[PDB]
Amino acid sequence: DFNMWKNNMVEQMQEDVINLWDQSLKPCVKLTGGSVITQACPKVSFEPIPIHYCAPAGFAILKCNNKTFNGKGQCKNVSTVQCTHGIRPVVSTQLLLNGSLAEEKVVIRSDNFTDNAKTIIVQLNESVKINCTRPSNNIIGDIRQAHCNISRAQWNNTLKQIVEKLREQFNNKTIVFTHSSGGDPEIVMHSFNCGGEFFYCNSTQLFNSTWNDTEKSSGTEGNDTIILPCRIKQIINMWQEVGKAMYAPPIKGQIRCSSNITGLLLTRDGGKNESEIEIFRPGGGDMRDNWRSELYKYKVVKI
Amino acid sequence: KKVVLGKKGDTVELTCTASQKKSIQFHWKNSNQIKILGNQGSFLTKGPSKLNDRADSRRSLWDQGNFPLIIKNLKIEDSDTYICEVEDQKEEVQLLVFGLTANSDTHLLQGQSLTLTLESPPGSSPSVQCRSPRGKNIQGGKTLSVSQLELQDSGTWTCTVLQNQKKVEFKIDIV
Amino acid sequence: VQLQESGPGLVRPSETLSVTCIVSGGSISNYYWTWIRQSPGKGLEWIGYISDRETTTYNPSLNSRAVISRDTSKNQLSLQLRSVTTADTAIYFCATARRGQRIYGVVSFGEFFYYYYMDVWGKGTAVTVSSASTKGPSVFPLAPSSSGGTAALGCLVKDYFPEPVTVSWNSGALTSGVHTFPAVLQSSGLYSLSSVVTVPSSSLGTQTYICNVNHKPSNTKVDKKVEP
Amino acid sequence: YVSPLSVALGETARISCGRQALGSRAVQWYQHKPGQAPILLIYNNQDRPSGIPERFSGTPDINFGTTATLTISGVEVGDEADYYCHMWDSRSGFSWSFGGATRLTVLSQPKAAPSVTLFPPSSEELQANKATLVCLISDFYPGAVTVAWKADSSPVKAGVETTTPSKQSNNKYAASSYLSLTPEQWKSHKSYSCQVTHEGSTVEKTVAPT
Ligand SMILES: *[C@@H]1O[C@H](CO)[C@@H](O[C@@H]2O[C@H](CO)[C@@H](O[C@@H]3O[C@H](CO[C@H]4O[C@H](CO[C@H]5O[C@H](CO)[C@@H](O)[C@H](O)[C@@H]5O[C@H]5O[C@H](CO)[C@@H](O)[C@H](O)[C@@H]5O)[C@@H](O)[C@H](O[C@H]5O[C@H](CO)[C@@H](O)[C@H](O)[C@@H]5O)[C@@H]4O)[C@@H](O)[C@H](O[C@H]4O[C@H](CO)[C@@H](O)[C@H](O)[C@@H]4O[C@H]4O[C@H](CO)[C@@H](O)[C@H](O)[C@@H]4O[C@H]4O[C@H](CO)[C@@H](O)[C@H](O)[C@@H]4O)[C@@H]3O)[C@H](O)[C@H]2NC(C)=O)[C@H](O)[C@H]1NC(C)=O
Ligand SMILES: *[C@@H]1O[C@H](CO)[C@@H](O)[C@H](O)[C@H]1NC(C)=O
Ligand SMILES: *[C@@H]1O[C@H](CO)[C@@H](O)[C@H](O)[C@H]1NC(C)=O
Ligand SMILES: *[C@@H]1O[C@H](CO)[C@@H](O)[C@H](O)[C@H]1NC(C)=O
Ligand SMILES: *[C@@H]1O[C@H](CO)[C@@H](O)[C@H](O)[C@H]1NC(C)=O
Ligand SMILES: *[C@@H]1O[C@H](CO)[C@@H](O)[C@H](O)[C@H]1NC(C)=O
Ligand SMILES: *[C@@H]1O[C@H](CO)[C@@H](O)[C@H](O)[C@H]1NC(C)=O
Ligand SMILES: *[C@@H]1O[C@H](CO)[C@@H](O)[C@H](O)[C@H]1NC(C)=O
Ligand SMILES: *[C@@H]1O[C@H](CO)[C@@H](O)[C@H](O)[C@H]1NC(C)=O
Ligand SMILES: [Cl-]
Repeated sequence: DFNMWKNNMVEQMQEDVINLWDQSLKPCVKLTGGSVITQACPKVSFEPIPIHYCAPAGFAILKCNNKTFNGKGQCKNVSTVQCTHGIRPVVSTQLLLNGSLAEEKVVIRSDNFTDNAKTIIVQLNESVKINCTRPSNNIIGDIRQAHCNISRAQWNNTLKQIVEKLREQFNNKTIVFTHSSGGDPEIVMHSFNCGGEFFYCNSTQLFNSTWNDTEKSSGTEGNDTIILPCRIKQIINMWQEVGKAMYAPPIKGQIRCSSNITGLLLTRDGGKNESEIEIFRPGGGDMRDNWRSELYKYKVVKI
Repeated sequence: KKVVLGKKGDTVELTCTASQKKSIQFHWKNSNQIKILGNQGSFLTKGPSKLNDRADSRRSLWDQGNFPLIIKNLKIEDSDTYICEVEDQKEEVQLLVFGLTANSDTHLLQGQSLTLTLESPPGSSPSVQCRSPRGKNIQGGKTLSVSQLELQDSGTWTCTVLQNQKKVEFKIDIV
Repeated sequence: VQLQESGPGLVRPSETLSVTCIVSGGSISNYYWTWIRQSPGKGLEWIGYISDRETTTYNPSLNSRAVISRDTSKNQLSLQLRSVTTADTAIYFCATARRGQRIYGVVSFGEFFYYYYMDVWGKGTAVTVSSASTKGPSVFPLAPSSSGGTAALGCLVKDYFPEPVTVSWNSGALTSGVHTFPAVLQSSGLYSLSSVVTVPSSSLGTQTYICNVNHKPSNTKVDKKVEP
Repeated sequence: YVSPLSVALGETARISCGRQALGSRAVQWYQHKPGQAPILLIYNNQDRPSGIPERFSGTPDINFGTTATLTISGVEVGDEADYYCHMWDSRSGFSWSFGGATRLTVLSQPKAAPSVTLFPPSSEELQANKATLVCLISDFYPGAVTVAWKADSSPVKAGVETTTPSKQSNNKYAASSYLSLTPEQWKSHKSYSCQVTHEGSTVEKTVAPT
């Protein structure tokens, strides 16, 4: 009886990344109680190393092997290994980055599809490249806009797959992708970490379409290369605990990072407005969902 | 079954509390299952409701399992039944918003007549009682009038709108 | 494409200057065009420029005393300069302007800038702000002497204001070697130059040499002949 | 304005653009020989128009903070001119000023003795009650020539006007002296000599009435 949504490895994982972000990325100031904690912050470059969840002897993790597994069902084929695979825990708000690709067909997962307030996690057939940079050293010399590049073609193909898998679960109703309704800048925008810089990037370009079928769609046409504009912050809202925190700038120079997009975090509006249409927006912020996306194929039992 | 009244243009805090005294996922929806506002992680999400730019919370309390929905500058259309799904329990509140405007010339010359009207939400069956400066009463189911206006009635009127055995007060300055 | 300017050479002190440029080869409607002067003791000053789509842009320095225009039919550029003064005395050049773009970043984000360079220029026209009387030259001939086999003859253009005078030989036939001279300024305040050419003495008598003196500010034209 | 630079003939000259560049740039170099029209030497940063030798060279804007500099390798005598650097970068805005011009002087060319021609008062001229003589100095370097009129072995007392040597299309100096007389005065003497002197070395030329 697997259950990715009530897994306990995911909470341990979470605590692991929090502790990894202490030491690795120390904030000058946290504001909470207010407690107003201060701590020396040396400029640093951050890149998450992989983590493994380990089973204490006398306990074990079972690894499900269903190439397509929803995450909340009896698992037919089951294995028993000592430690989970290596998982590099990117903390990212809207798009899952560097996560393992789904075997065979695209997979979408919810604890409850029907509760519009439960998050849908998306795992991809194949990965989409995203490239982000903040060129202008920091204003000396050229004024350049920090930005992200995605392929319109590959994004369109990925959307086409996501639509086929969503339409299955939603009775074939036309499905619409739109931007975040409201929220903190972190979740309104594709927020991520590249070279110790805290990027906020505008994904609306990513989610401006109407799909009636897996063909016959609206708003998807455009230039070959999608260019998301970004802002870069240092006083940010914390993901680890409810508060604000100020970080250090990084070791100087151009930040350039290319990340596979292996997953999405969508929520649908729903509610009794009908219209025979479903609206999906990007979401995230509970990083547990990010770990879930990797640990759906694992569970701990006593021996 | 909670019933909270609210004056138009006022602010209300619809309370919600958890068994645990730590922060966890909570969602405020309205009757039509439209997501009003929630939390993902330590982050505030705002759903696509009508309340969007007036809804907010108080995240400083989240840490002790307290997830209030705050609606500012109230409107009659905001009258609804709001639910706070947290920890797999469904707290229900019903918010009723009333206005009581005088829409007066600001110069009721003697013998002129009010001029007092009530704005009310669908379903509500509000009773209004208006008390004059002197102590004179006027009763109105949906509207209020003074048959003749005398110099004694001038001053600050105290109106009580009753609804579901709960009350609310509008004061109006008249001349 | 080729450019040739012209102007009054003299301009009175309150009046308005006007100079012009005639283009050849290409059409004036296909090119950005620009005026640039060069006052004495001052460096090259950029007056302003007019585009292909006939919009204009002037240098802040000239206090908007400047009108650059395009006459498509006559195929000419003109520049007028209002309210002129002694500091407006200079050699006015018109020139092709070419708009390059120096792209340093993402073009959608407007991460680039336009610059302008001047490849093709005019010979240029000299203008002097002055109240002074304009005046044409009287040229006399300088007859060859009778070393071998070459002998040298020429013209003497005396008392012409203001500079410059142009001397050609046998229309434009004799190019080499004609050596026209820097003019001289007399106590009278009028210029007087001379123009010689070395050439075979075995060509004397038979081959007839005429010089052509052009003094555009006058506008005097004059040919004379040189005989032994 | 007009900062002066001097180079050895045959050696290399390096003129640095007088204005630093704030961010990415496009520098133009114009050569200007007063009296003549300017000439575009370098556009873009290091690109050359046709007709411009490979010996003129700009400095490409490839790395940060590199100084814009025109280089003239193997200067020739016809490289003497004012050099303007028209800076354009991404940080300042529209460039409206060419800026100060570097004035190149080529040291030091080979010596050249003057080439003298003298001319007796012409016919028409003489007829019109005015007699002027035309001493024509030419093809010399350095451009410093002293001119004195012989006046039949007695130095002339008046009527001399000499130009100051101005350079020519052949990169050597030319000058001009005019003795001016009344026709009576011309005939009143047998000979007339103008002597020009260049590096303490005199050349004399004479003419007489006929
Ligand atoms: C996310 O996605 C975004 C969308 O894709 C993406 O945006 C891109 O970002 C990059 C940077 O991150 C930008 O890159 C730069 O690109 C500039 C533009 O490049 C194009 O255009 C130029 C010029 O084209 C005109 O001129 C040439 C030259 O004669 C002509 O041949 C052309 O016909 C053309 O002229 C016509 O059009 C003109 C309009 O521009 C008209 O004015 C004209 O009248 C004509 O109609 C081309 O040269 C480029 O092609 C060359 O490079 C491309 C790739 O860029 C190659 O594919 C191609 O084969 C060629 O090799 C291209 O077409 C560049 O100008 C710019 O780089 C310069 O500046 C930087 C810093 O300032 C220097 O580091 C660099 O060295 C360059 O400077 C050199 O060149 C300039 C100009 O020549 C000189 O002034 C300078 O001195 C220096 O010269 C030296 O090097 C030269 C060549 O390197 C050499 O020639 C000289 O001899 C000398 O050695 C830089 O490359 C890019 O613009 C964005 N693109 C868009 C469309 O948005 C973003 O990057 C992505 N980021 C992520 C997420 O990863
Ligand atoms: C990105 O995906 C490719 C497969 O397309 C893989 O080779 C590469 O290792 C991935 N990068 C990371 C950082 O996981
Ligand atoms: C899905 O969500 C709806 C929300 O009201 C709920 O009725 C239903 O029980 C949920 N499904 C489950 C818990 O399996
Ligand atoms: C992103 O960068 C990678 C690695 O440089 C490259 O292979 C890919 O083509 C890029 N994708 C874009 C620019 O959309
Ligand atoms: C996605 O964009 C590509 C590239 O512009 C375009 O050719 C394609 O039609 C789009 N995909 C759709 C409409 O499914
Ligand atoms: C970015 O998002 C804003 C709203 O935050 C939206 O209006 C705009 O269209 C978006 N721009 C791009 C390039 O996605
Ligand atoms: C979304 O599509 C509309 C046209 O349907 C377009 O005008 C708008 O700019 C698009 N949004 C983005 C972010 O490109
Ligand atoms: C994913 O890994 C790539 C390649 O190792 C790296 O450039 C990038 O920073 C990672 N993505 C993140 C941290 O979002
Ligand atoms: C689409 O391309 C055009 C030029 O082809 C450009 O002006 C525009 O900014 C591009 N749009 C986006 C959203 O990148
Ligand atoms: Cl770049």
